Amino acid sequence: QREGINASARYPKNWVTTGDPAREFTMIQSAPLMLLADPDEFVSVQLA
Amino acid sequence: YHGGGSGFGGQLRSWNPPSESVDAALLPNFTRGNARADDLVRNNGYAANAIQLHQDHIVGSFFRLSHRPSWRYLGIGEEEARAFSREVEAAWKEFAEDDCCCIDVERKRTFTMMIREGVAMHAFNGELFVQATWDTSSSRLFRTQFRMVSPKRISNPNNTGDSRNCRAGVQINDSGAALGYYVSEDGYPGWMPQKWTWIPRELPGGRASFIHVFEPVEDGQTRGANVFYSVMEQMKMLDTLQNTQLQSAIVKAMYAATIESELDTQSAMDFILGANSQEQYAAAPVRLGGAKVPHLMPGDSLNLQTAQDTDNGYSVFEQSLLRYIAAGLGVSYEQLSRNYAQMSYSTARASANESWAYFMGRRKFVASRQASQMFLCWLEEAIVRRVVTLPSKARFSFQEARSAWGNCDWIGSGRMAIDGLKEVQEAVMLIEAGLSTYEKECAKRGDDYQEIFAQQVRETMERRAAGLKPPAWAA
Amino acid sequence: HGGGSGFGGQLRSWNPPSESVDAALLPNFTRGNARADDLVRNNGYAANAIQLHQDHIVGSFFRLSHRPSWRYLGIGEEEARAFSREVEAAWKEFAEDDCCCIDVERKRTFTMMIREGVAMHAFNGELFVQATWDTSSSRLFRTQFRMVSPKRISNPNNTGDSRNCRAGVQINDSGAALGYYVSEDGYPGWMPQKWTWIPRELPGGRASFIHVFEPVEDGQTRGANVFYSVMEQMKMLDTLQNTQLQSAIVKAMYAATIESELDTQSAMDFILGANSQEYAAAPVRLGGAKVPHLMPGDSLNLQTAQDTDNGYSVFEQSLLRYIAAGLGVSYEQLSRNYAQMSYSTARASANESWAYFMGRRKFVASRQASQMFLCWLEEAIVRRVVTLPSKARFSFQEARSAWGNCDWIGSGRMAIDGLKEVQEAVMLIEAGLSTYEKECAKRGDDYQEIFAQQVRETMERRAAGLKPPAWAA
Amino acid sequence: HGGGSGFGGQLRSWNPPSESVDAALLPNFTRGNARADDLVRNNGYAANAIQLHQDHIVGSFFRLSHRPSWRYLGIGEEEARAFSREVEAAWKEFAEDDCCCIDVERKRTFTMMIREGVAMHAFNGELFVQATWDTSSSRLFRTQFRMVSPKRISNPNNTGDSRNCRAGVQINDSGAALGYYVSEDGYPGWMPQKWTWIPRELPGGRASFIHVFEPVEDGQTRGANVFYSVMEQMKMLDTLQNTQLQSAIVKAMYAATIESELDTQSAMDFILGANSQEYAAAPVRLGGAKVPHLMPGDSLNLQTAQDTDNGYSVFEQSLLRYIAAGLGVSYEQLSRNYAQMSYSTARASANESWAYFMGRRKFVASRQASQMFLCWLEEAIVRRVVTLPSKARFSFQEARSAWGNCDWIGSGRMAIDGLKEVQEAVMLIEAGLSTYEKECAKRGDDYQEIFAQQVRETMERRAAGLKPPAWAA
Repeated sequence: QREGINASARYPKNWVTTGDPAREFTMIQSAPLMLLADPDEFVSVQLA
Repeated sequence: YHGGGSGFGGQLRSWNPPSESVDAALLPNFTRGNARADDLVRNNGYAANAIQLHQDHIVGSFFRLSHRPSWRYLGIGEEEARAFSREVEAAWKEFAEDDCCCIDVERKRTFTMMIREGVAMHAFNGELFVQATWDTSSSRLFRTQFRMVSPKRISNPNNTGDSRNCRAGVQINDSGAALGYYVSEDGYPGWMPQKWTWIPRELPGGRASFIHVFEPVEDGQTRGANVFYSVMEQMKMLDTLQNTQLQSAIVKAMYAATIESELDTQSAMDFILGANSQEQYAAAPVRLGGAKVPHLMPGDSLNLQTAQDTDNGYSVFEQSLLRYIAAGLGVSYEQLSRNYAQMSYSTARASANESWAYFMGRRKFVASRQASQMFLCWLEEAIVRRVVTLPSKARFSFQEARSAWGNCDWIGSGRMAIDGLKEVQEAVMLIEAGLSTYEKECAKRGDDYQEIFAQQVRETMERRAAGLKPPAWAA
Repeated sequence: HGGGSGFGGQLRSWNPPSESVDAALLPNFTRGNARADDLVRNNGYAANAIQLHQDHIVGSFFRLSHRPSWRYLGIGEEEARAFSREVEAAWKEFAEDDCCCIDVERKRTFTMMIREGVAMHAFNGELFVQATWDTSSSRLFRTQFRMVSPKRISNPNNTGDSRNCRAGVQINDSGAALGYYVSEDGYPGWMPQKWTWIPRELPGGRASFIHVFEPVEDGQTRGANVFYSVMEQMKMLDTLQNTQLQSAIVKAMYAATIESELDTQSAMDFILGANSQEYAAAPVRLGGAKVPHLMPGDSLNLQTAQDTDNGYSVFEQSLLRYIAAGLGVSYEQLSRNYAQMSYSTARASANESWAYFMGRRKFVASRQASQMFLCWLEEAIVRRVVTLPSKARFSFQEARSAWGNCDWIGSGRMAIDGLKEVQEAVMLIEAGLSTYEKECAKRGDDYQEIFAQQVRETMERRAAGLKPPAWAA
Repeated sequence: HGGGSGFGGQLRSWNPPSESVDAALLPNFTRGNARADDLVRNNGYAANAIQLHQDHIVGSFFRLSHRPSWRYLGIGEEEARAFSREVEAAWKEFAEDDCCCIDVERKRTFTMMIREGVAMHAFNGELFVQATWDTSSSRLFRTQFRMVSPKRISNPNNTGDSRNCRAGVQINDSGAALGYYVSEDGYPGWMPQKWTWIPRELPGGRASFIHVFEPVEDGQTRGANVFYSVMEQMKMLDTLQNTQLQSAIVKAMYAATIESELDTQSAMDFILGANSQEYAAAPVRLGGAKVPHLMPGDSLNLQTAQDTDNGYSVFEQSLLRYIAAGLGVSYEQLSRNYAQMSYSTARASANESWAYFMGRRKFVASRQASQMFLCWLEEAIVRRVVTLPSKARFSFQEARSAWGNCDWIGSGRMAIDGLKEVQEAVMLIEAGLSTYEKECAKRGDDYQEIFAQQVRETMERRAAGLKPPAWAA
């Protein structure tokens, strides 16, 4: 939010932690809610 | 130093700007900034005025080519170079401004339109892009057409993040030089997918596929920034100021008088104002007759509010802010604001000449560059089709001498005659003293010397044949 | 940073919905045109601005100059110029024809049509012209033209806009215009507004329909009027001036007040004089100065009113300058407030306005006039009323731009002084850095017929045997 | 005695420390440049200042004049001139290359290089350019220039500063720097930050790196931007204009006040028209005068507000004058203000500004251009594209300064009116005090190609048979 990239498909972030046991952490941030505008268009048939 | 440390008595103790590159400073909100710039240019009158001033002064109505290839560098005879320049200029003059208007794929712009649209896009966007491509249609002699593309289409594909090499859909190598661009298709209406496509900047053969022109400010910059960034808030808030001042003036003027009667509204109206005698809430409308001094009774009064000055310093404050925005935009305040009053001749000359110097610099650094790039791209196809005869004894071919063969300059609208007589006196005395040249003064006037000499000789011979009078150039 | 959030919040809530120019304009395209029409038809300043455009962009006349590329075509200069003279004579005798049948509407001439197009492109953003073949062959040329209002181009059956069909404009994938949809008149608004589809370019090489506008971004199918940047400001200006005038009317109309305890009729009779001997109330005569007497309790007090122009003039000044800046016309031209002005300042303002006007002229009027001229020239050459040189390397349909290459001459720049400018012109021609054609074109004529008429003048003078003019020997 | 304690104390506490400028600047070196960048990016005045700086120091064009010391080198004058013209031809055909190939980024030309460098030196104090030898065979030259912002050069890993490793600058004991620790690009802010050390000088005698700034005293390693004395007042003035605009906004917004015991909806209906009969309370139709009939106990108080500009214009005058003094630029060109000033006063202002600009040009742009020109010249010589004179007494490495002696020409002083200055130059030439190359340089041209072009022009005029120009016999 501070960098103003709140709207994005994917968000990478590599960030270090301070202190003597300093270490790096990697993160991918996403919020996917893929949908379809025509729910009834497709037809699914379970076979038997 | 002391100024940058903490501030006098604290003062700017909270001012800690995050020192970073312009990429980090601009890319995250680049789209928002460009959107605000587009909003300003579409709504605010001042922004449109400044854009039009840029359009009309950077290049103006016309933009003429002049090919001056490095004949000495290429080891070419001067007469052969002159012949080549003449034939290529003939081809360019019959091609670029064609009534076919098929210089663009959009089939609705001219070459001057190309230049001015590009310079405007750079002005209110920071950069300009033109796609120089090859069309398969053989109906035309030349199969090259252009299309300017707004910076909005150049974006990160699938609106993903950005990497070291990829920045808003721009591929840059280790040295940082850009090589390819992901351009998204237009999204009107917004109910169909926005699909990206990757395009290289140059063809494998050296033809520049995608011309990008902008003015970077620091090392590593990838996208140009519109000049309006520093003045966005000032413009927006001054627009709001003029709107609210209009509203306040409207209401304060509109409420003119009032009544303080103890009785009902309609009784007060028809015993203080009149009206009544209706035809068929809204109270009653009073016809505008004359005078009609009313009579009053104790406990009743009529008060005409005096309101106040509608422009109590608003004009001068707006004038100061207009000076501010003019300085920010780099154009003369008088030209921007149509405030051509109380100016001495020297003051007007100074403002005009400094603004014209700025405009000429912008012209040379944007329009000249873009025109040279597109002209050399066109000349590539021209010499591929051999519509122009290259000299036989050339020390170098075209592939190694793209710039040498494509060496050219441009002439837009000439130096506008502020007074005319003084300028023409200075020009003629320069010619007499031999300090200037016919080509130099014609270029400063927006002309060229070769064709003007040809026209003068033509008119000389025509009037000589007519037997009317020789002109002022004989023997 | 400046565009990020705003100092201390400020513009924290403003963020324009970034989309293409078509997405910004098309949704309210019709409403914008209607508002522009209302402003231009009911506002004095808008009418003044459009009149200024009409008089400056093209002026009262428009002369063609057809310069075919003889060198490009491999054509000798002699036959090139002879053919140019022939076609110029034909065009000049045909365009100003008193038949007025250059358009099937038969109410306009060539210059009038050019001015109509300029005006409607100025207050709408674009211009539409259709070229048609009149069935009647009585005229030598059976090609006529029709101006079309931009509102007459719209999506048939009120269908929504698509990828290729935007507001009655069918375009290719590349975005170039392919077809247009037009509707007949809708007056009175009770019968169907049917639709007709017209190809922009007939396959024969002729241009059936021409739509000229200045785009601001790629894919822009319809032009936008310059008014869009000044709509609300000029409407607010009109409202403010009107309400201020009404308020001044009221404040001046109420001047005096009389109060008394007894009957109003008697009070007015005994204070204002009145004509009681004859709600009509009591209108009074206007004779000489009069002084009444009043007992305590009554009082007649005049109202001091209020200054009717307390800064409203300065506010009008600022608003008018803003509107002029938005319109691109000079403030003095728009408002005719030519006060507190010096020679140099007026000259500079007129110069910049003239430069803008010349740019607009070249980009609108010259282009449309050249298009119309080449459309007429196609029919002319087809009907062989004129003949191309036999050595023509390329055919007319191949080199339409080359054959039909032409520029135009409009109204000249009328100087404030004239004396200085014409001294400059003569000094230019004597110094040789300019030429007769250039200066005559600047003033508003053509050196060719100027020289022909000079020959006529000297011939008449020598025939009369009075005095040779200053061009002889 | 003034510096001791002051009158009645006053400055009884103002005892700033006495230390080197490096000691007083380096700890906050980053903060100063950060604030300078903030101002230059989001301040109109700063952008105007930097644009004026670049456009006046350099302008549109920036050309070379190669004047080697043939007298010192013992070379014939004609051979020296031949070498100079050949190297000028090569340099001109190389510099204006359209591909921007002189830059590895391939997006800027030589004039753009100079302007960007001088601008970033202005708002940072210094400029950094490095030269690289690429392996690309597509061009005759393998040397390219790359810019480095002062942010990119700093102490690696933010290591503590030492006696010789100051801000990433490794300096010998004497006080001359020799190494730099540059940092890679900072975007995006997640990849590891890397450092690279570069010597300022290649062992072979070629300037691998160049850092140009003007020091203020001995021991200085980094420049100081021009904003170091003005930035606080600049930002304070920005805050003042913001808050004054807000105050004007709110004062204009609040105009009327309604007082009534009645419920607000009914009060609006009975006083301010309202449309309650048919959130944001209720919209008010803007119409006629609409005189109300407020009952006793009600008030319709119209707020007279307050004047928007109470001395703010004069305050901007004074503060802008102070900023102009701090920036070394004239207030007129700084603020686009040119009122109530005479011709002589304007000329004086332009004179002092131009003198300052010429000094700055010589001491920054000329030095940088000479450095990069000799860096290109050494590559050209080793590439043998140009042949050295046989009679060369000294080698190229020895006479590098002597071989590479050259000066530069930028945009000329476009004075107030033109006519007076050009006639005074002409009479200077008549009197023999000035010289042709001097005045053509001051105008921005070079007498050599001026004479060549005039010879060409008179040859063309002789061929066309119209008139010999003002140079014959």
